[PDB]
Amino acid sequence: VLRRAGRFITEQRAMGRTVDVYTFGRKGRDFFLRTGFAPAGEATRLGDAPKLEAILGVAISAINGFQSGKYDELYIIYSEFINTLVQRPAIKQLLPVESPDISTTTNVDYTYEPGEEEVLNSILPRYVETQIYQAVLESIASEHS
Amino acid sequence: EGLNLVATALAVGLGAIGPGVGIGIIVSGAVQAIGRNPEIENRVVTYMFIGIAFTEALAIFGLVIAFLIGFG
Amino acid sequence: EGLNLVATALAVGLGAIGPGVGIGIIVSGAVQAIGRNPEIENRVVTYMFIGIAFTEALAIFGLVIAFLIGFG
Amino acid sequence: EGLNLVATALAVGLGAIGPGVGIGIIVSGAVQAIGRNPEIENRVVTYMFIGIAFTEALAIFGLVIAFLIGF
Amino acid sequence: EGLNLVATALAVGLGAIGPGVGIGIIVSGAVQAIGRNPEIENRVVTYMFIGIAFTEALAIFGLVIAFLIGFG
Amino acid sequence: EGLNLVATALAVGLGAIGPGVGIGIIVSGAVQAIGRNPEIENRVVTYMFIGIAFTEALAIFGLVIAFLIGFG
Amino acid sequence: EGLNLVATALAVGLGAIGPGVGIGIIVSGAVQAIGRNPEIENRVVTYMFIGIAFTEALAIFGLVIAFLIGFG
Amino acid sequence: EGLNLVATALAVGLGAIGPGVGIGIIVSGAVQAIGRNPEIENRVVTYMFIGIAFTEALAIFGLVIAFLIGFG
Amino acid sequence: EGLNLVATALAVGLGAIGPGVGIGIIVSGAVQAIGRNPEIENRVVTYMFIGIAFTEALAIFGLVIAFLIGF
Amino acid sequence: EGLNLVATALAVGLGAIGPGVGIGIIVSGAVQAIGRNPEIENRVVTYMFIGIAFTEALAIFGLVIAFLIGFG
Amino acid sequence: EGLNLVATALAVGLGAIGPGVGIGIIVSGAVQAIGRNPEIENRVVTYMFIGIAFTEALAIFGLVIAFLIGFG
Amino acid sequence: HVEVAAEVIFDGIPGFPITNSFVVAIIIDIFVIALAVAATRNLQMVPRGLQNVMEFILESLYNLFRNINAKYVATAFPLVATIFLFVLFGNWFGLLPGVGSIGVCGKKLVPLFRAPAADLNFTFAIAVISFVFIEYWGFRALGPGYLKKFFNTNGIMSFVGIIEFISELVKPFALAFRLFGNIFAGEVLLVVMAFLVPLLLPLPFYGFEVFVGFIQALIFALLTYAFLNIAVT
Amino acid sequence: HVEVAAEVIFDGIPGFPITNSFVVAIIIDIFVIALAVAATRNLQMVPRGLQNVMEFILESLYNLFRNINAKYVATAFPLVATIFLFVLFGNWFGLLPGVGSIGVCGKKLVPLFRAPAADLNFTFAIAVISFVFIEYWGFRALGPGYLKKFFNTNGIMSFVGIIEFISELVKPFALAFRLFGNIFAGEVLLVVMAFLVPLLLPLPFYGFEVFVGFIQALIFALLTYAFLNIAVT
Amino acid sequence: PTLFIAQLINFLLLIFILRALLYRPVMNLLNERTRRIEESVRDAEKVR
Amino acid sequence: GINPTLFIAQLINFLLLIFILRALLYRPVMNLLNERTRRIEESVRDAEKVR
Amino acid sequence: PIHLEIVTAERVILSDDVDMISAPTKDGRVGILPRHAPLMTILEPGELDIIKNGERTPFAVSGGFMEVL
Repeated sequence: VLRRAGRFITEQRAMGRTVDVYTFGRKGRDFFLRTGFAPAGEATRLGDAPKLEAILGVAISAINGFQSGKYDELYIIYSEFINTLVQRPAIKQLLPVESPDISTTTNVDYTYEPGEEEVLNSILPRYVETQIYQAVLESIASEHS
Repeated sequence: EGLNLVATALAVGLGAIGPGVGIGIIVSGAVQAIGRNPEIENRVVTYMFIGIAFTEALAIFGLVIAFLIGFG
Repeated sequence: EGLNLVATALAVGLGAIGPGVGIGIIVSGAVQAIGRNPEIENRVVTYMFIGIAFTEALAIFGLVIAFLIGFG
Repeated sequence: EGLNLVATALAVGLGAIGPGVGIGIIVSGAVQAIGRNPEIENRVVTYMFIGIAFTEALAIFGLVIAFLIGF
Repeated sequence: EGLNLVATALAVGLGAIGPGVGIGIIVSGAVQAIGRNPEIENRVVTYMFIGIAFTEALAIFGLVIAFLIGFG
Repeated sequence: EGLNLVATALAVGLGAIGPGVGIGIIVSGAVQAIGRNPEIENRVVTYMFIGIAFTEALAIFGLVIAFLIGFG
Repeated sequence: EGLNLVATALAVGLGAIGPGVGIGIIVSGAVQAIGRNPEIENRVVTYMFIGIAFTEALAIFGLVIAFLIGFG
Repeated sequence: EGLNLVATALAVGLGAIGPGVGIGIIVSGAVQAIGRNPEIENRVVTYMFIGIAFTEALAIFGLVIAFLIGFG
Repeated sequence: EGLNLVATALAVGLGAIGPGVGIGIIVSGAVQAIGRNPEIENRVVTYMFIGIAFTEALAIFGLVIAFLIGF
Repeated sequence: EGLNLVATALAVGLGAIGPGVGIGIIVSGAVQAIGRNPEIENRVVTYMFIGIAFTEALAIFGLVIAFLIGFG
Repeated sequence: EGLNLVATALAVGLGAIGPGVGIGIIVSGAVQAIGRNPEIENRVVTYMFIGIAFTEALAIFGLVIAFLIGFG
Repeated sequence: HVEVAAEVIFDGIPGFPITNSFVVAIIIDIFVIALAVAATRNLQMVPRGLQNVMEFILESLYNLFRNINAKYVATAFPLVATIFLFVLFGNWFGLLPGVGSIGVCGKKLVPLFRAPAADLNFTFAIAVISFVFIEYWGFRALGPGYLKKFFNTNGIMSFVGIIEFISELVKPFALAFRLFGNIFAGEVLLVVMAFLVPLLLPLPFYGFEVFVGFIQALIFALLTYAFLNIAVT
Repeated sequence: HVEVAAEVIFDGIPGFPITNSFVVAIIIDIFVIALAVAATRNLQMVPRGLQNVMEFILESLYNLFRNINAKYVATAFPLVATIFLFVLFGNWFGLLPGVGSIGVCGKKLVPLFRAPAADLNFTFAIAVISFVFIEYWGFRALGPGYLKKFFNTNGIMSFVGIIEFISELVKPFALAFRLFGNIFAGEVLLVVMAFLVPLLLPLPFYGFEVFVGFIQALIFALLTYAFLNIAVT
Repeated sequence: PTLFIAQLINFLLLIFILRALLYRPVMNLLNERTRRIEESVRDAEKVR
Repeated sequence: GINPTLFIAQLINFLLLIFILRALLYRPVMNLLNERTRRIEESVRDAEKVR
Repeated sequence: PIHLEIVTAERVILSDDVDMISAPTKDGRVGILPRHAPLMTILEPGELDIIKNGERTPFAVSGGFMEVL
């Protein structure tokens, strides 16, 4: 993952985009401190079965940067669990996406009570936290394997 | 004299200004409800029609009086 | 002097437009609840008709006077 | 001249303009609230009939005065 | 003394104040439903016009009696 | 002449239209606020009834004129 | 005694109140639909004018009487 | 001749249908605004009574004119 | 007599009742639509103006009678 | 005759119907607006009193004409 | 006989009830939109003021007739 | 156009004979019978042609009635459903070419050239049957019935009950006036179109007369069923 | 006994008689001038006293006009700020007793009268000053201008273009009528309420009348800037 | 005339009722207004 | 009671009213507002120069 | 008789069938019945109630969403 994250920064800096890093776990936190990219926000000492409240300390900061314009894009690097024997690193895009493929998109017109914009402005922060939480839990399973 | 001429005209003209709005509110209320919940259009229209044609009962009362005032 | 002709027309005419909007508002309000919660139909509809009956009351007083004045 | 006959009609015909709409707005108002919140029927109904009684009081007042005009 | 003249004008004028507002509510309500979703649009188009047809039913009653009150 | 009698009607008919709609709009708004926020049911009712009194005060203003004019 | 002169003005005055609000509501309803769903714009704007045509039909009916009363 | 007799009814009557409906909307708007969020309760109340102050001033303006007709 | 003066006032008076309400509703709907979706603003205004004029088309018709009645 | 006393009563009654309802819509719109967005209360209220003064302007125009009737 | 005094009140009284609520809906419609989106305030307020002037122009027309009939 | 009297005399020589409305209803019955012998006689298992037309009406009417109330198989609505075609038949012939100008050969009357309920005779008769069924549904089919009306309002509020009884009684009268008023106005609208100075211009009322009649025919039927359903429970 | 009139002269100047509107139009101006120099007399960086309150008033209005338009507040400020200050104190001056009692020199004509804005000549004069300030900057900013009144139909109907031109001349009339009427209403309310039970009854109306007088003062300046902003654009 | 005393008794009561209702809030607003500016210039002098 | 002779008199008078107040109060208050805003921005740069 | 599923980011709480739900939506408390119209709301800190054959189970909810098919 550090090779994947380390090489991923190369293209981003090659295209001219400044890069910032947020680390989960002490292994990632220490590697970037030695290299020089001091992490903006880190979350260590996560148990084998963490709750989503634990990752809010980092997920909130990452999203608040996107809203303020500090970060124009957000990514996550996690160890995908392909099999109990192979755990390839994986890269995922966090920026909210249009209808993921198609999921009941048809014959749907929810009467959004607080407002269509109000629901969207409140469900996106929760959706990205779920993606981060899903990646963290998947990485924990891949770590033990 | 034209007082019975104007009484016939006043009964229908003035008496059909509330039901005219009342019918409008029912259709807008029913149609918007169907758009939100299309699966129940069979139920609201059963009540949309016994609402409009029931509101028409008040306006037709003007015609009944007006016709009596006109000829009768 | 057909002034008493106008008295009948005014009673049926004016009395029919207050409830006329009022009846239409009830049905529109009732239909929206049906569209929102279809399974509570038997409760609002029961309350829909009793409210309409009150408007019908205030309406038929105008009509009955249009007949008492119409027939002396 | 028969102008007494108009005076009876105006008291009732104009007397039903206001509360005729008044009944409608509360019945729609309470039913919409009931449809949204079915459990709140306990206190919605009580205040719904207070409004009808208050509005119809004006309507009865039209009939009351009309009876004095009539007789 | 020309009192029949104002009777023809009064019926037309008061016959349009009511249904004129009602159609405005009907079209606005149904257009709003169409803007919510265009799939059910074909259903409410028929529902627009049946409401307008009933609203124009009161509208022409003033016009019907206007011909009756002036030329009759 | 009988304009002594018409003013009694106009003092009761007119001047009750405002409160007639005024009561209904206040009472409906309070009821709908109960459904949204039942916790503040008591707080808003204190403002329900004072609003009733304010618009009712005009009804008695019409009533006192009707009662004064009948008694001279 | 030019009472027919009043009928000419009264027909325009009362006949334009209904459409005067009817077109008002239709345009307001259509515009609000455009803002939420501008993709269905072309469909509703046609129906916005269809409703305007029905409402303005009564307004023209007043002008038909207005010219009829003034000129024979 | 009771023209001044009936003029009193018109002033208090027609002057009580404007502000009568007007303050009905004032309380309904505020009672629903309190329902959404009671944290602005103190600030809403001030403007709710300011609106009553302007509207009921008009009702008093009608009221004083009615008293003037009675005396001069 | 002076009965034409009543017709002078009735045309402008009753004529302005309808459009007076109608103009208010049109702009209010447009302003809400602009507020919710500012990028359709240039288009809805054209729809507002092509309809808001239809409302005063009757009001001008009242004013046309309001001067025809005078002379 | 006593038409001058009636005319001044019509100038205050009529003309206080629109502004009476007009102010009610003004405050209710602003009161609900600040409830949803308390941060712009000091900014949107300035528009409240512009609208209130506009509506009150037409109501007062009835009063000055009303006094121009009793005093010429 | 004092009939021209009545026409003066009707010119202003009737000419104010229409636009009296029209500008009432203008500001209320605007202030609601300001609360939803304060950013787009700077140009809708321009549409608020043109609409008010585009509405109050009809109201002043009634006041112009009041003075036109008041002094020939 | 031609002077018309709400009366029912027309050119009936016999005495209490067929009038314009009284003879049009009989002719409308033959038109329904003629259609029945052509569009409701030749049929098979597969619904096509004659069978398809009758099936659409019967299936739609049963579904609408069942959705409202189907507790009583026999109802005035099925009779009104048959009366729906009678109203449409009279309305359809009302706008026929030269049908409204009948009696063109002291202008003669227009017998058998009117609507089925152009007079109060047909409208009052239909409402009486509908009112009887509504009373039968509550007072005879629903046990005691007539809770709000009659005298079974002991458990109801003191302020309520008088309005409910009066409103229930006036329901049959309103339905009678709705059918009579719409039909009488439709005939006057057609006559007004002829009296109009415009030439070769169809009136909007005439163009929508069938739509007005078709909607009114089902409106009376649905209201009768709904009022019966309201009284039932 | 009330005897309230639209206008009054009370002369005051020989050769050419002058309306007594100038009598209070000067005392308010003297009050405005005398109070203004008091604020200008003290130039402390820490405001306190009558200089502080006038500092607060000017910036509060300055903030209001900047919100409407931040590029024209300075140019139009002298007109509107004088408008707000001059008519406010005149309307508040009507609260002071002596409006309908002074005049003895019987000679019941009041020299003090009521307020500067209670006379049509003053309000029309102020409005035309307000009016002429609008299109002058509308023309100066937009050169030849008339893009909107052009009725070029570019984005608007052909009929549109005439109407707002009609209301262009309405505002100078509307501005005068609105201020005169709402103070003439305050005129009689100060008077007719004293006629009917003056014990504690006119007390609530004074608070309303001083409130509306301040509001009419505030809007009238506000409208001129608001009309300037739309005219410029 | 008697009108002068009629307005005088109510006017003094009017100023009295605003004195007991408005005098405190306006001074509180003004005092904070002059307190904010005085510390703002004092803070600048401290920076100078 | 609208006399064009005295109407211009109030037209002339009020025009004089805005000019005298402009040269007496508005410019001094505007100048005080500008310098206060300038001085608070000067303190911002002074605080910036301190660090 | 509607398939109610109180799903939390940690674990699924309920998946049974329920008569009525006293949902505390942000705009206002709303009840839900087996054939409720399509809906999508936002919850606020409060108490959420479930009616199961007359039995009320007050699950306190500090926030969340709701999709009512």
